[PDB]
Amino acid sequence: ALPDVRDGLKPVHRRVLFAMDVLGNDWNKAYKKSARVVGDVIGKYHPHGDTAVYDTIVRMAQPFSLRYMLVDGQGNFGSVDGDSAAAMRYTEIRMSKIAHSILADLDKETVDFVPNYDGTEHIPAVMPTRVPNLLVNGTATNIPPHNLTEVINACLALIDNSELTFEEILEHIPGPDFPTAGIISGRAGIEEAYRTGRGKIKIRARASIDVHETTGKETIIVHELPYQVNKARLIEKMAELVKDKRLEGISALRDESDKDGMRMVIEIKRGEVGEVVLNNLYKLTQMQVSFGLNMVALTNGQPKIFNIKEMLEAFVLHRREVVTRRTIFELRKARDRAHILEGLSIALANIDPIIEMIKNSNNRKESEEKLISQGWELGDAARPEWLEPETAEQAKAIVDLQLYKLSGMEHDKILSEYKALLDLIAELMHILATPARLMEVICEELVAIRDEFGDERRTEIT
Amino acid sequence: ALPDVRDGLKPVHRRVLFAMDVLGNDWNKAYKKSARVVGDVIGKYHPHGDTAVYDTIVRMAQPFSLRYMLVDGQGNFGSVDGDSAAAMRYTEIRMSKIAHSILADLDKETVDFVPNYDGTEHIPAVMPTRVPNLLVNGTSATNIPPHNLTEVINACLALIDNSELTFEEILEHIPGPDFPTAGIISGRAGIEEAYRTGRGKIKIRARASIDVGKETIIVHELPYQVNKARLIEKMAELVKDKRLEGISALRDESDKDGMRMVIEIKRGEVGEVVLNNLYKLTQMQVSFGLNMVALTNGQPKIFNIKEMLEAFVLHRREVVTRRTIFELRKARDRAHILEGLSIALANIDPIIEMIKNSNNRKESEEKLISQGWELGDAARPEWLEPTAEQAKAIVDLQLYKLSGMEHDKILSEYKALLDLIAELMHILATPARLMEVICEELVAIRDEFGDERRTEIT
Repeated sequence: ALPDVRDGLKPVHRRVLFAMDVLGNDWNKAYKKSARVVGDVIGKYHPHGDTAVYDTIVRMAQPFSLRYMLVDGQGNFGSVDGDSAAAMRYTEIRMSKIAHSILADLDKETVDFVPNYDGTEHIPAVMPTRVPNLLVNGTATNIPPHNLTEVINACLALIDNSELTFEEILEHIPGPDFPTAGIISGRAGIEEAYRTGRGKIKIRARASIDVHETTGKETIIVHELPYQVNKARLIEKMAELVKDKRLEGISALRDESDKDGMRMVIEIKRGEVGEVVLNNLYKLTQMQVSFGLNMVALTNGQPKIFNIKEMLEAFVLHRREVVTRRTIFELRKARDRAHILEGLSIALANIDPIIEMIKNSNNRKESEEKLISQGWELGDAARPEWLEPETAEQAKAIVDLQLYKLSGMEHDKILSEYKALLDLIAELMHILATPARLMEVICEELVAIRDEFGDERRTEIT
Repeated sequence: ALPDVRDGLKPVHRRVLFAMDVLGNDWNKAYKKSARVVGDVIGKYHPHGDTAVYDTIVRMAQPFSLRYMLVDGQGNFGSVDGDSAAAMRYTEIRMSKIAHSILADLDKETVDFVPNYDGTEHIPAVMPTRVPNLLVNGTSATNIPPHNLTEVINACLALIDNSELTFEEILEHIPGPDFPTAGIISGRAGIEEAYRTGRGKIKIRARASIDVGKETIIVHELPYQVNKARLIEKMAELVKDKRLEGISALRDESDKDGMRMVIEIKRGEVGEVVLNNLYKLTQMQVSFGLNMVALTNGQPKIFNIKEMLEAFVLHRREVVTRRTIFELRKARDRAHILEGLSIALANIDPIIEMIKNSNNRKESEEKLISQGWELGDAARPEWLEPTAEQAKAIVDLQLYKLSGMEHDKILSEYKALLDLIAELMHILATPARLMEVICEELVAIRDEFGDERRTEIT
């Protein structure tokens, strides 16, 4: 499968995340065992028995895999050395802070829900992301990760001026940014893939030469490797090139890497040239690789090659749709709550005669009719739309009202809210009526996420 | 692992049934996909990418596996011919009726719960089973064969009327196992040795008839646990290598409604002798080693049948006593709220006024427990001095409850709850009255689930 261009996810990815959201498996709350989440996924959404689900969980918690993890996990989840994560019975998991911004407003009829494999539960067909995840974590296809700050910037620049040229896009996004860092060098390959959808670049490892102060001996220290390069396979390919005399000048190889940092160690035979050895390392091993940017995603059920402006367009169109649906929904809800409070405020303004008719009725069904059949004394854009020019719904709210509601501040609470709901409806319609207030809301959301999640660039571009 | 001697279940058995009960997968309601149950078990009570769980589920639903099925399934769950079940995403499940009887009163603090693999969830250590599942459904080391529910229940009634019940008297109610697959047992000594000791060996024959024109052997039922497909092919190998006598042909004409293995006899050469070399060279006859072991306080143990009935009845003594303690305590509290609700009513209009005249709910309450109203013993909760709680039930009572017949139902319930706590006391104080309730229960499952003996003992 291919991921959706709007939220950047594949079906299994959403099923996992939605499951964690339904479980209250939040970033503030206590970690839950991975098994638990795998259980609800298999149970309600991916009825299979594989390790697709677990692998998906594992992949989303690896900092060397995602430029912005979606899963905050504790325990053994593998390494750049390619070792495996421990069993689902032994890893703890929970959503990451940024993952919630991808699920924001799921409860406000923002995206279409579909039925699950048996028709007893439903799943969003797409996430209401405030984050341009597809570009940011990257993803036939081969889209590399990017920097959240740069992408939001392009997004803002794009809302302020839709005629944005590719050249301007590049001032904002100079190129990819891997979680793994490194150095990109294929500068025209970047623009190539941005205007076209297809390009090829060179990713190089970061390395420095130390000179031992007393022996003058040289050592090369590899700090950063290119995206996806297995560190241990790389030291093996290196040991080999030394064995076959295909790589001269090295007297010793060691990994001294940590849970805290990478430290590959390549000793330089006395007299040989550090720089030259480094240059030969870059020609014979995965110290250097090619990356083919081939940017395909599903737009409206179909594979498509995208240029970078289109990717930015898709994300922004999707934000217009989610914010619009969100506001439609909030306005319907506010009118329904306003209608019930109103019905309770005249009820509370004459609570004593209201007391009988409850006394004089022989069941609850019939109590109510004495309220829809007699007409009450007292003491518009806020009317629900399902509401006829003249109800049962209100009487349910009175007849089912708790005795303690007559209390002084309760009364005052059910009418400040009522009153506050009338400002809400007013505010809500401005936003829907006015294209500008709406884009303004979208712009504050983008600035908000850029503020909370924006970070430095990691990969250097030469 | 071994099964608990009280409910006859192993941890996963119990973990699976508890999941279905919690999930509302009742014998009554719509079938759920097995995968919904499997996933719940794995995530909440048994974290393994095994098939132990799905496997536990399929076995519980095979009429040929269990004498009294614990799961009612729809879809392909295998067959006596050895087919696999269909995948868990295609098969449907629900607890069988008798299953609710093994779980009855898990809601009334009858059994000790316990932490699951992490904290976060709790699960029963045993089921409050009104069914002696250990014997009735048996267990597979350990190797306890199934038995007839009607026979075991009677062995229990008898044990209740006389705890000096002899082994000899037990044999009259339970002459031996009763497999879901019928068949014929031979060798009574094995049965008596095993019942008295915990270890015995018996022989289990298929039931076949010989039709007398030549002769043909018709097999109607096979010994327990033998695969029909493996068997016919075994017979075919024997006749093809000429290691087995006068058989002109063999067909399996078994269908949805019953078994019919047919073996035709060459021409004379007599079927009574072919049947015999057939019992001797194939799974037409198999032997069964009774080894009745189970846990009791942890720790395996070899049990004699009397000890098994004693364990089950004793467990019923504990469950019912606790269930009654719970009901009594629960009925005192409920009755204490309804008596209040009744004094708030028929003294209402004034009550209205208090909540009226208060800037809060906590203060409405306080002026309920700072008044003595007007009106209009062994039924009182034990934390009650000679009420605040009753007034929480007032302050939060819904307006429509001041209605004519809502008014009559809190009063009716009150009264009816007074007779129930009285009955509840009679049972807790009188040992004999408690044993009556147990007998009433055994008779009840026996009348609903007891059935005809299937296996013949010779």
